[PDB]
Amino acid sequence: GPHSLRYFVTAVSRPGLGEPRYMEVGYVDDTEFVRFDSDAENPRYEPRARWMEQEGPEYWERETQKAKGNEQSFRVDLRTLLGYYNQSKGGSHTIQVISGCEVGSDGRLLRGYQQYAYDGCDYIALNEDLKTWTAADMAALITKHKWEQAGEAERLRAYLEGTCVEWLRRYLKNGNATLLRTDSPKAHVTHHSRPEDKVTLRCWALGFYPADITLTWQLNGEELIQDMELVETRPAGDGTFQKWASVVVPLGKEQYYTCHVYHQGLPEPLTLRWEPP
Amino acid sequence: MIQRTPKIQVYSRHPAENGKSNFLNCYVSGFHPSDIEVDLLKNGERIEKVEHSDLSFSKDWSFYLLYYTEFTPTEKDEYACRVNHVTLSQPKIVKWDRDM
Amino acid sequence: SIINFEKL
Amino acid sequence: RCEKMEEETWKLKIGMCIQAKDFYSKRTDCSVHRPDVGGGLITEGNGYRVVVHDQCEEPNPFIIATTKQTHFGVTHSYIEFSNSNTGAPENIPDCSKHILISVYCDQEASGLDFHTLKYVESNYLHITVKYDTSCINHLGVNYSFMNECERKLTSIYETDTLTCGAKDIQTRDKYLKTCTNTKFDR
Repeated sequence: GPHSLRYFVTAVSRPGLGEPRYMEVGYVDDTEFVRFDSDAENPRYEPRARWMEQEGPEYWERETQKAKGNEQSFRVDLRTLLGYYNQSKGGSHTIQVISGCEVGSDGRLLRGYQQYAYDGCDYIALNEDLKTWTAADMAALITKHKWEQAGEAERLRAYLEGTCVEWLRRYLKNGNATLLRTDSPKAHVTHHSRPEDKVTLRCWALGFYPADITLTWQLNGEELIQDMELVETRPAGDGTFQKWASVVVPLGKEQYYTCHVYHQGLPEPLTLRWEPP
Repeated sequence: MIQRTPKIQVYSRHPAENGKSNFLNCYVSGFHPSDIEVDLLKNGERIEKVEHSDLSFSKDWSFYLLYYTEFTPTEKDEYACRVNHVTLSQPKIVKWDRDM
Repeated sequence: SIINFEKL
Repeated sequence: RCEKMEEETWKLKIGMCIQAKDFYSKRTDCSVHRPDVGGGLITEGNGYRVVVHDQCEEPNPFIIATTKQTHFGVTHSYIEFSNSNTGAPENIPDCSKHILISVYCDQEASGLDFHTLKYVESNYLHITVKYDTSCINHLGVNYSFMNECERKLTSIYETDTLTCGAKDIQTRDKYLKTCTNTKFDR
């Protein structure tokens, strides 16, 4: 299947409290493998995956220098946007950047990622053509005009098609054994008499990796989608995830309903019913 | 600019059987800006030692954190989670349900 | 390897 | 790049996910009316009735044209305000771009403890939401306002995460129902 390498940059200002907090978090697919944090005991690039320990000191020195270099650039950009918008210096503002590339099985570049965000609103973003920009507001037009006369779009396309892909290939082969590792969801169905003259069946799914999972309730071979209370997948804290589906069924009809657990770590989708001990 | 109220979930790492040791988690997500205050409550009182995950954000620019601590659940001990954000008029309290 | 960002 | 028509066709979509508190919201049909009382629209459905106004006093075309609603589980209620062609924001009066949305609860007896929060602040749109926190556990707002050209050139960027009780946004939009011009009953 397809894969991607994305870097999540955070830049939050703190007026009268010191220099802005700077963060760089890399993601091979959905897995965090590197992290840099200015507000830490020691501001250096730290591995987040045990398969990144293979890289030598030469690698962790380059990325650190690049991180500090980036932090200074964003420290300026935080002040620069105060001028574009004509805002006050007393307020704390946030810059967020998502940057990376998605490469398919064929090795072909599928997506070029480069989007900026100021205070949660979209600011500027590299289009699919990898040559033009989409400015989300009046102030971004200033940035856009600067990047046109500087040819930033062309310099950026080079990184996306070249550098970013080369490193994705390297990261993938350096940790493919662990990236493929999957934990099977351990499922069970609980029972509660919460509604009046009715009950509630809650199908659980615990200790699974990755977060990709599908839980459905069925009756007469048909899925209950609107009648299904589904909660967001959450972390258990140990590296795995949890999720459950609730459905309100009439009393005495518990056995007529079945839960289904779909996951890539399962040889066969799980089928569960309510069962009293 | 945009602002988003944090989505809160209070849950345990494992199915709660009275007596066995466990972890207590409080998952805050979908909030902006990043500045958020989260503390865990044992019997209405704040737990002194609460560790939190590192800060991150999703594709909608929304931040998400995980606050966790070690604990041992009983029968009459009620746990909860206290979350305050700039988007909240008054701090949010969410009771812990061992089967939720 | 992340990219060397350009100023706004 | 793209055609002349694409650069001039502007579309507006406002998504809003409302989660019930201390009660179960029931799935139902939705209604929509333009009250002669005040400029805007009122919608009844999914245990809530929602009023949407603008800062215009002079009779101007309301920036929202279509309303849709759906329901998932027993807590989530989603509403989608749409407009297939608003035209360029340059040609739209500023007052019509300041939106005030009030969310009241019909199903459960309200405690009348409101909270006003400004969710969106941009050059194109202003979204302020006032809602009763006695019957509402959480409220999220998604906002999208751009032309067909820019939408086509930034489709790789996915900013919508308001699943609102469904597995994904696609499933949410599948069960959407267009609100009609008729009274309510419950």
